[PDB]
Amino acid sequence: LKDKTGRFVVLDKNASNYESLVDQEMNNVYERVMKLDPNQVEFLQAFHEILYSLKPLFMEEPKYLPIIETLSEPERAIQFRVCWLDDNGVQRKNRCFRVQYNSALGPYKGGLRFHPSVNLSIVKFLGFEQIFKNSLTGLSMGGGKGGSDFDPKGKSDNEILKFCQAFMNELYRHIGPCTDVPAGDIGVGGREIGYLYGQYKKIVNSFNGTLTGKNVKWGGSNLRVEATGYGLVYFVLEVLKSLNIPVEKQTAVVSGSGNVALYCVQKLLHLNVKVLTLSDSNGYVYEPNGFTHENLEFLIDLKEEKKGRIKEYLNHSSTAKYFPNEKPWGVPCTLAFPCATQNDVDLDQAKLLQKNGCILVGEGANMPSTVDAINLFKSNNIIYCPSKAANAGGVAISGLEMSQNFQFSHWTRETVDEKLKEIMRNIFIACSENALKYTKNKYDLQAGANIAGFLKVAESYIEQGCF
Amino acid sequence: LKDKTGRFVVLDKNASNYESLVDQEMNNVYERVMKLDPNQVEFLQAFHEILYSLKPLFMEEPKYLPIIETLSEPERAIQFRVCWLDDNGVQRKNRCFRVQYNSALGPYKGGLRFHPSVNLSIVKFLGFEQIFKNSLTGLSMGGGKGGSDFDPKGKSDNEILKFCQAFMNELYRHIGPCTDVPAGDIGVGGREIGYLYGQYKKIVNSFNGTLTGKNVKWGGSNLRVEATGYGLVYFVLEVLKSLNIPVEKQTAVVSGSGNVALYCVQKLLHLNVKVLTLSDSNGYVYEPNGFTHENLEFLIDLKEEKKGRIKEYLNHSSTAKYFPNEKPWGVPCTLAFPCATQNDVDLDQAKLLQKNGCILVGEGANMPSTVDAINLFKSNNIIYCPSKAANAGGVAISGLEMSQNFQFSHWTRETVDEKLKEIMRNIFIACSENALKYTKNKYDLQAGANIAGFLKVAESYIEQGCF
Amino acid sequence: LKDKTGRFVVLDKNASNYESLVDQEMNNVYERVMKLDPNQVEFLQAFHEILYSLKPLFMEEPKYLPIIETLSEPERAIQFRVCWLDDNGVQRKNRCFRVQYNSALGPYKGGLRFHPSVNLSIVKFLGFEQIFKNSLTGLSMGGGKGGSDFDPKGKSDNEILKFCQAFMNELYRHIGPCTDVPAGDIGVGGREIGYLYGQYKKIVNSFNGTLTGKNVKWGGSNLRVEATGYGLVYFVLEVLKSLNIPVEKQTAVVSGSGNVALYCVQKLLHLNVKVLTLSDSNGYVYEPNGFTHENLEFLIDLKEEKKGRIKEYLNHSSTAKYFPNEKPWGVPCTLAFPCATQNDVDLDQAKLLQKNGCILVGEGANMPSTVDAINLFKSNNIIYCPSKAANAGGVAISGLEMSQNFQFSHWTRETVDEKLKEIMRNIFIACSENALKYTKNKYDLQAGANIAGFLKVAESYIEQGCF
Amino acid sequence: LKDKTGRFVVLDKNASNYESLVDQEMNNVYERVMKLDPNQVEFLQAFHEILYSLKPLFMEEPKYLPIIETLSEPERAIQFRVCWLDDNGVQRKNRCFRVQYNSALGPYKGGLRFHPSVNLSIVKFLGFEQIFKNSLTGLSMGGGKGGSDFDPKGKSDNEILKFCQAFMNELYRHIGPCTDVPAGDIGVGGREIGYLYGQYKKIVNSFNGTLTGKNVKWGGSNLRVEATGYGLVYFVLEVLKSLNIPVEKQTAVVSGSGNVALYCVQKLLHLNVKVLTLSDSNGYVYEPNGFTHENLEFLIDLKEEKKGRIKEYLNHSSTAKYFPNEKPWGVPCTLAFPCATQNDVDLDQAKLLQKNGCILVGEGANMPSTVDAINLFKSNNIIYCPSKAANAGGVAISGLEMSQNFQFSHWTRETVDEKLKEIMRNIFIACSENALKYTKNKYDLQAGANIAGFLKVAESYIEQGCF
Repeated sequence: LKDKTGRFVVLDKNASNYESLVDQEMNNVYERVMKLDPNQVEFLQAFHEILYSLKPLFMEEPKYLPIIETLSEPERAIQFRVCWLDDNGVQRKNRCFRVQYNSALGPYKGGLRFHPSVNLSIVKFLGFEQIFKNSLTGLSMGGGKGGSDFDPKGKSDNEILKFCQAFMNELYRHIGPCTDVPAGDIGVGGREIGYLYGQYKKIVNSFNGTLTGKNVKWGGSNLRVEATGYGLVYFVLEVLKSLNIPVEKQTAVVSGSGNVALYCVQKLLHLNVKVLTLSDSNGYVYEPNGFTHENLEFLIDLKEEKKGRIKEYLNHSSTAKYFPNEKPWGVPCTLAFPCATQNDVDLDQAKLLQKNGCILVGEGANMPSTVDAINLFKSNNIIYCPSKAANAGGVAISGLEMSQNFQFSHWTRETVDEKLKEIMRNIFIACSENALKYTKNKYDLQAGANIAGFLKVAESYIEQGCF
Repeated sequence: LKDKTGRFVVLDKNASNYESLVDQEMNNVYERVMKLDPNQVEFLQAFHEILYSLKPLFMEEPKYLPIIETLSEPERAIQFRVCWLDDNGVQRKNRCFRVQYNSALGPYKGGLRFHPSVNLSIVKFLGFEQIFKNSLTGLSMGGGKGGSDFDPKGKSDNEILKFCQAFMNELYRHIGPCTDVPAGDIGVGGREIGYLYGQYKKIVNSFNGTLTGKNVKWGGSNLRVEATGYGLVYFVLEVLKSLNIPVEKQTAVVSGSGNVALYCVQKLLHLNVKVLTLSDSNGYVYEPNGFTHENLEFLIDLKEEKKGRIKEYLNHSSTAKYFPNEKPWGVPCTLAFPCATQNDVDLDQAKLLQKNGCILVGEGANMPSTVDAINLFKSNNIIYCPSKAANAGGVAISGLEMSQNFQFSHWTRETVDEKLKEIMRNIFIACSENALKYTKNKYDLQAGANIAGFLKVAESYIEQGCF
Repeated sequence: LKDKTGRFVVLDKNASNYESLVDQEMNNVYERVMKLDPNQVEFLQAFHEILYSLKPLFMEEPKYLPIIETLSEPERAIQFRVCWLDDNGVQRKNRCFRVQYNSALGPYKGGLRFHPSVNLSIVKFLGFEQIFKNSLTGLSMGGGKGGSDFDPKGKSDNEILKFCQAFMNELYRHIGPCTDVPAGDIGVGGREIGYLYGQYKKIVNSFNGTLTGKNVKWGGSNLRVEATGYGLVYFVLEVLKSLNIPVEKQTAVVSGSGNVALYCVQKLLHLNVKVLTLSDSNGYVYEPNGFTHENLEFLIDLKEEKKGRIKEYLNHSSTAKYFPNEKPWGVPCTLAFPCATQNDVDLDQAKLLQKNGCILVGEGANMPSTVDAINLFKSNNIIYCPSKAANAGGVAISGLEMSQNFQFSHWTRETVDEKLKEIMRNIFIACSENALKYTKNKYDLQAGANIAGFLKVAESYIEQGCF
Repeated sequence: LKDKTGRFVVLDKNASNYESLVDQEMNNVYERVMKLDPNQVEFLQAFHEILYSLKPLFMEEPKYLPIIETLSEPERAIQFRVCWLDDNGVQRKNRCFRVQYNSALGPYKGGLRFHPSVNLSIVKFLGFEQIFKNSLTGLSMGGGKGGSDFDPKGKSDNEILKFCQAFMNELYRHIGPCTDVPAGDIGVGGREIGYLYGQYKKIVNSFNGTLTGKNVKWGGSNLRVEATGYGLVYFVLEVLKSLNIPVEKQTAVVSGSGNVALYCVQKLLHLNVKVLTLSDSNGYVYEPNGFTHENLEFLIDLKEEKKGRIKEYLNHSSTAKYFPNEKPWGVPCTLAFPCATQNDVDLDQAKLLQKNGCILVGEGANMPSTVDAINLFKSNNIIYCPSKAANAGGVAISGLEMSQNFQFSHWTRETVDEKLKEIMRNIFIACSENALKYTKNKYDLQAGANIAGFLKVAESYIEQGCF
């Protein structure tokens, strides 16, 4: 009837109709959550997603049923008003958030998002998954998220600043080095974090690592930009190594042109992998013979350094070719690296990839593969690497940024990279064993990432008592 | 094109189309507001409701359109999880809130409510109105509302303590003497305020007036239980005077058994007003000749004090009579005091009292009359007393308590009442003046209230700057 | 050799040479003071000035020489940079200050001044005098002055907001309800105090009386605009009484248009005193017969309220007359109220009023009379009312506001005035008593003021210990 | 007459009757201490113990006489009431402590003890010796201690929790990462510290190393459990190595069955030492041919993992034999490791050990050897290892836990162990030289531990001034 603590009700695993008890309870867990937040579509969907993914574990430790239902409720969610003067003198208003989700494993860690479509649900959605992503890095980090429906597009620097100072004029009172360390995300890059940190240090009068993603000149870490892109390739190399699949005999197709796709390709080239593409929301580019370090240098320190359109890539490669309004998925590969947007890969695209020889998918972006696409991948014996695990390197460097701020140190690029490789190996190791242990599959990384990331946060929550 | 401040956009009170723009831009303000909170039903209603009632004020001053739109958004809105052990030792969870709405006229003020029904929409609706209501008192009280979806019914006294301490372990960091002074409400009674004040003092190690509604032995104030009902009568007694209508010559049908009703009657009788009824969820009693001090006394000091039922009254008043599940609104009168529930009075009822000489409705509860009845009444020239005013006495004493804790003092029952009678008289003057000035009705108290409650707030906001 | 405390060195009031030592050691105290701040011209002047005026007090008590020397040094003096964006988007800079001078009788009290002329010397001079001036009020107010070399003239309302918020982002950490209560002054008006109070409340998240001079809707106090002028008359009206000179039988020439003058007149007329003049930078108007309530009214509610010029008065008083760039000091009188600028009255002017029956000078502004004129007046037995006293009403209401915010209360216009009239009467008693006791003049109010302002401070300091 | 600082009186070492001056002064030091706390038996005894132990040093640096008398007085001792609800709803009460003894070398470090017999004296007793133990680790740690007369035995988990949350509900305000870092002890194991940390993080809203002994999942260190047991063997290996006594030719007898005895034996086996026993408060177990890694695995992960009685050991070893109601001391050995309770080894037991060949005693527990037993050991040329030094490894890992929390790192088990070996070597080196230098004995570790541990704390106290 109850676990060792007595605070939690067991679901008698030796009853005659156990599985039905679990299923029906999982269902009541979802029904109550749904009722708490009926119209938070993005949130309810991510919860339902993890919830049922964990079923193998619930069958095992039913005590984790009451727990996940509770952890799905932010320890603290703060919504605040923020007013700022536009460059015309007109006073403006934006809705802001900062969901301090979980604090069992360490200070709340989660980025900030300034985007017209930001809202409670979506912030709660990124925050809930941020928990398990942070848990997987092995480091000491909780889970948070926040942002504003403030649209940076079309704004002067002076406006991004005033809004950044206004935002922190409220946010600071809820964050700190050992409380909640926000980071960047869509809308918040180095510039924003520079103004956010500036305002913070100005009000609180302290120079610390309350924000990650900072400039190497005042607290930042090396590899701050290559982290995600590298972690991704490291995670896939780790999967490839365990199956004994020669990495230098693989062909990769990558989408996106951000810092994730850019450095994924850079690490891919270093490992001697042939990269055939990169892409823009307008179209994708193709290099017949594969990409080059030089080519990647054009794309990088120009169509991100100047912010052009991947089309300009043609002014550098007479051998390249652009495809207006298309994704790279029709290009045969063994490795697919979705580093663009949400729902980048759909059903038909997973079919092309499937019939073209694709053997593994590395999620570079946030849930790039559609729900039907994942199913197609898993059903066709194609290794699926979960965002939570494969692109966790971006969060790892974050923790390493704090570690360097706490130690009042600044490690070399090589030291940080070595740690990023061992962290990514630890993540693959945790996802394999939990997957094998709970689904007997072993390469069902989606179940493994969720189980490992949840088990650590839950045991800890129980250990820390009622709160 | 802009106001003196050049921060808001003025509509141009001297353009041909003008009156249409005040109608469209208002429609526009409710648009964005609605798209922001698509499903906060109760919230959008109290907003739209105040929005349109204020058209008389926008007509003169259109600068107030951009403002109400900004003030509709809580300056801060904290949602938090709370876990407590129940009596069986099982760990429980509950969602909690504290919407700090506006702090222009003073610290955030507002009670907490623990009802299974509570949620953000409800809290915001109750919270938004708190602003203006607290504005009409004339004291320095900002607006705010709090609470949890926690249900006391069924809980032991020990459980309500465990929950209150758990509640405060999170809420203490967001409230304070000059920051947020929560109060009691539905679910939070003198006990719950005592248990919360207990945890607050234990953690923060400070004895002060962070909460109003405390026992008189440690911060409480005399007239705490009668302030609302008292002021309701004091407000009407003030409305009648300006009309030269002898208060001691009217008949009053009144609904309730809470403090609002139980003392509305106690003051009505003290002025020689004959009260024929008193209500309860199951029914309403009746006194042909009228209630006696001793009659009202048995009731008060016994049904509520012993928490029985209004029926039992028939064990004292062999003269009285019960009327199984019925609303007193039938019995004819001159002064009707709705003090039971929201929409206590519907339309048909508004028709009964209408055809029986009911000359003044004096709300004693939270929005007692339906959107219809208010129109019916207002359509037949029946004095309609706006909740924000008539029952403001509850908040009136709330700040008098603050004043007394702040002065490390404790006033006589007499002093408090004199200051109370005085406030309500000013509440009458503002509503009246304003009504006359903006709607030429002078007794369109529903408008006087909004226009006066919102003004002190809006000007102050403008004077305080962009925050 | 030493005082009761054995911490200071006593000169020996019974040594032959003694009177020389009090003259040398004083000369010595100004030496070190001067060598410390070699170029703070204004500062060294207010110090040397107070230093020597206090010789009557040292004569009896030489322990006070070491003390004044120590109190001449601010307990704390914060200087800070402030950067704000101007309307063109250009980033601007300004030096700022907050000299917390003495906290013996209470928290630090003193306005802020934003004038291109502001600097440490000026702030210290204004700040030093604030001490004693705030000492004579009898309230619990320590001394302090603040400000910036920032110039509002030419700035938009938006710019004054951006600067005020920037100002407070630094100043909030150094001020507070019971630490430092800044106020308005030249450059900081009800608007700037509103914009500063806005930022202070936004950052600290506390509604309180950290600043005096707030709007009445959120902390302000009645008689805020008249306190200074009022008390000036109330002080003189008090001086005359002790002399048995009928206030309603004198003629008064007065300079100004600020609140000090505009209401000095309003009270002078209310007591039936005939005021023939009112001044302005460009000139001074004249009423042969005297100003009328309606006359003074047009002026006040129109020239200052509409910020025009005293000339325009001739668009109401066809009886009056303007006197192009001239000081009213000519027109003969019995009571002259200098309330325009420093050194408003020179020597020659002090000769005109001298030969015309001017029997009492009553300073209404910051040091209005020249070192000469004071001597001239004092040399011809003309009652000289020390700025520190006559215009202390401004500070008087400053602390009444604090009292009111502290008591979460708001007094009537009547109450405040009665307490005001009362303070000024005590201010008269202290100065008088002291004057008589130390200089046998009883009407050497200039000395009475210093000796009484400094004493409450110095004794308190000694009683408080070595800090 | 006085040291270099002048704040301390010397005891002229060149006087004719110096030794008598010192003895008599040491005596006055004890007489005044005794009088301050007449009935704190445990405290007075530990003080007297160190005091006279240090005499060699006092003869040397008499300046340390006034100092030890002062350091014997807690910089701060806080006693607090703690109320909590038992599982029956009945409110309960317990007396709690937290003696923040010394802060010269770093943040107060000392465990918490929940035991029916806890009281000021005993807490002060553990705190006073904790100082010198911490000083010896070489790390930066002060000395503290605390606990409650709260009896954990017979309590539900839910009760240990409520009491743990109640305890911290007061304690938190006095502790912090850089102020006071409590740890575990009798009554407080991992479970308690888990609930103590949980409550702390909940109230203060910070994730830091305010408590050591945490779970490796949220801040803990590897070796957290093996530390004391290992440090002990390392310290003895270090002593053995310096005498050139082959460690793999020794025979050890161990008492206790806790984490100290368990891992002492584990390290002993690794070093190839023959272990013959372990024990329970009921009786001791004996392995004829010595213990095995496997055997130790039964005892360990079972009679500590399940918490049985060392008697059950027989269900695993057909070769073992239990001895009801006896201690291991009658078993011949060269090495004796008292890891049980206070006063474990008595006079007769030290005689058996003595006549049986014992050459060294390693104090695993707190003062296990009786006072007569130590004398017998020292008088018979038997190496006596002081609790303060030999079992200091348990405190060392503690400091390493903080170091890992500050660096936001998590070192491997091998890195922590290496540091534990060097720390234990540094301790032996400090105890040898100070012993040799002050008693010419060299292996009078009891004098050395006390001298070294005191010299560092005292020089520092002087360096830091009067407080």
